[PDB]
Amino acid sequence: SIKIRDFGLGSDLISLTNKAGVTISFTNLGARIVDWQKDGKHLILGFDSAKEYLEKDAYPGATVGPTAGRIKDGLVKISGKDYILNQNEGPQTLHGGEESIHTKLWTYEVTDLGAEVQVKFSLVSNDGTNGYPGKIEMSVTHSFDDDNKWKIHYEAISDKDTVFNPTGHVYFNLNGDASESVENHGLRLAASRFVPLKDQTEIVRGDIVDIKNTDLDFRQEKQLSNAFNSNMEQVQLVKGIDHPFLLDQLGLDKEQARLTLDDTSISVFTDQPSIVIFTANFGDLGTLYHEKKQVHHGGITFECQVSPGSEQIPELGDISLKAGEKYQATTIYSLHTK
Amino acid sequence: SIKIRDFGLGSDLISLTNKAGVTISFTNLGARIVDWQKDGKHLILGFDSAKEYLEKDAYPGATVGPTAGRIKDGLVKISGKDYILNQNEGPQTLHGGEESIHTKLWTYEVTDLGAEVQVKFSLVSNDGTNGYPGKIEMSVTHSFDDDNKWKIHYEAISDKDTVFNPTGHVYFNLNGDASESVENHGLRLAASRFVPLKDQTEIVRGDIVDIKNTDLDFRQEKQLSNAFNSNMEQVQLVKGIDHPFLLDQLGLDKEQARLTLDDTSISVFTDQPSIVIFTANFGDLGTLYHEKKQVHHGGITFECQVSPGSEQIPELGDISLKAGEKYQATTIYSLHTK
Repeated sequence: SIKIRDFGLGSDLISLTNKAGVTISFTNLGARIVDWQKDGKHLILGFDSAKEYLEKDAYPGATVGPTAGRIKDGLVKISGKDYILNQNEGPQTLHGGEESIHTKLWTYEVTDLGAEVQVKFSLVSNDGTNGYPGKIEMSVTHSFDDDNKWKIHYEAISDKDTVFNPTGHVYFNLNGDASESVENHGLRLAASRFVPLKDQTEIVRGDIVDIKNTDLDFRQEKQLSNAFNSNMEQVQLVKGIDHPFLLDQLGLDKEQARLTLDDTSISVFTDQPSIVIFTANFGDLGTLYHEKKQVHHGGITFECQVSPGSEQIPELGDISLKAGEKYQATTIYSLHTK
Repeated sequence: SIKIRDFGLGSDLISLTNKAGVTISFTNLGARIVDWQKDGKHLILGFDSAKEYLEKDAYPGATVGPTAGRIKDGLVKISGKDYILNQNEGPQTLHGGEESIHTKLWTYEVTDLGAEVQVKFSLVSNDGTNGYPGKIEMSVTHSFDDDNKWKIHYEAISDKDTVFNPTGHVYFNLNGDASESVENHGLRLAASRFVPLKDQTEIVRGDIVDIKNTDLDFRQEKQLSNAFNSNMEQVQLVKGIDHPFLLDQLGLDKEQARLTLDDTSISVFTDQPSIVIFTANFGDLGTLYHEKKQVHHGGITFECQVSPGSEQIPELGDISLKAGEKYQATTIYSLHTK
C-alpha cells in the first residue's frame, strides 16, 4: 500500500507499507523520512507535522547538504580559488548553511515496482546558493522493499565545478521512546580509526586516530554504555558521540554497522567512506517527540558520507564535484527481526 | 469554500469559491494562479497539472522575481559595487535568472476570513541565489473576496543590501479558449508614456515615449486589434505588445487598466508605477492549453512593477532594497460583470 497525506505547510507525506506490514514515511520538506514503525513501534525519531520540524528541530531524518558536517570558516578551495559558504554556526558552515536543502519542499515522483516503492525527490541548487557554485540538479530517492530494506540513493549534476557531500540525517531509537536512552543498545561498527574534534567549536583537529585501545571500539559488538559512561577526553568533550568514524572495508556489499536492541536490529551499508555518529547530546534540551521529552542520549545517527574535515585533512578524501560529472551515493538501512 | 488537492509533482491546488459561485485556484509551485472561472468559462490561461508548467511554459500566472523583466547584461549595481546576476537569456537576466522562484514549491498557510480566503505563500531566497545578495525572505499573498476581488500582497526583507522587484505573470483570455485571439478585447489603460525596446534582444532603449498620436494610446477605450494591426516600429518589432507602460497617476485607489469582453470585465489596481503588457506574440508555437492550441495574441498580461530598464534609465525608479527594510507591493485584479 501507498498512502499520500498532507503533512502541513504545503508538504506531503508519503507512507509505504510492505508485505511484512512494516510501515515507513517520508516528506518532501527536506526529502526526509518522518517515521518507521514495527508493531506500533517507532524505530526512529520524528514529529507529527511539518510545523514541528520547522519549530523544534529541522535536521532530524532530513537530507542534509550540499555539504554535510561542518566546514571550518565555511572555506573551500575550488579549482584553486577560495570560496566562503554561508556561515551557519559562528563562522562555520553547518550542513550547507542557513536555510539549506533540509528546509526546502522538494518535488517528487513515486514509482511502485511491487516489492519496492521508490519516492524520488528533486530539487535544484541555484548557482551561488549559499556561496555554492552551480547549478546543482539534485535528486534523492527513498525506497522501501518487501524484505525490510530502507535504501537512499543520491544523484547530482552541476554546471560548475563545485562541492558535494550530502547525507541522510535520521536518528534511531529502538526503545521507540525518546525519553529513553540509546544506552541499552548494542553497537557494531567496522571502524578502527576516528577523527577527533579540537574544541567545543567542534571543528576537526587534524588527527586521525587509532581507536584500537579506546572505548570507541565497537568492532566487537558492545553496549553504548561503554562509550557513554566513559572518560576519553574526546567523549567528555562532546558529552557523548559527535564523531566521524572511518571504515575499514569500502563497498556497498558489507555490513558496516549494526544497531541492536533485543530481538530487533538495524543494519548499515554504504557506498561512502565514513559514518558520522551523533548520540543526541542535547542534555536538558528535551525536544518533544510525540509528547515525550527526549533525554540526553535520546537517539543516534549514522550519517554516511565522506568524513567532514577534508579541508584540513585531505587524507580524508575529495568532496569536489566536477562540472558535468554525475555524482552518486547509496546508503541502506536494513531492519531485521531475527 | 476552500478545497485542497494534489496538483502534481508534490504541488497542491488550492481552490477558492465565493458566494457568487466564482472560483479561483492557485498553486504553491511558483505561488501562482492556475485558474479563474465564472459560469464554467475561464478568464485566464493555465494548465491542469504541475508537469504542464514545467514542461510547456513555467511563467504563466506565476510569481516572478526576484526581479521581473530583463536586466541588460545581468548587471545591477549594489551599494557601490557592480554585481552580475544569472544570465538566463543570452547575456541577459530575464525574470530572476534560471530556475528561479517560479520554479520552486513555496510553503503555504491558508487563512479563512469567510468572505475572504487568504493564501500566504513563503520562500527564502538564500544569500547568493542566482547572484542575488541576501537572505531574502519573501511571502506572496493571494486572496479572493465575496465581491470578486483577487489580490496579491507581496512582502520581503533581506539580510543584505539587494534589489527586489517581482511581479505576477498572469495572462487573461476572456474568450476562455487559447485558440481565440484577444484581439476582440477592449482595453483601457491610464498610461501616457511607454519605454521602447531596442532590438529583438528586447533590452530597453533609454528612451521614454509620448504615446499620443500612436496606436499604443489606450487612454480612451479601444479594441486590441487596433494595436495588433498597427505598423508602428515597435509593434512591428515585437509582433504585438511587449512593453512597459508608465502609468500617469499613482495610487492603489485608481483603476489603471480595464480589460473587457462582452458582459465581463477585469479592472486592475496596483501600487506600482508601470504595467508591462505582453500579448503573447507566440507566432505558430501553438502551446496547448486545455487541449487548445494557443493562437498568436492568445493572451495578454498586466505585469505590475517598477518598470524594467531603470538600470539604463534611472528615471524609471529605484529597485534597490536595503537590508532590514520591509519591501511591500500590492496589486489587484477585480471582476465585474455589469
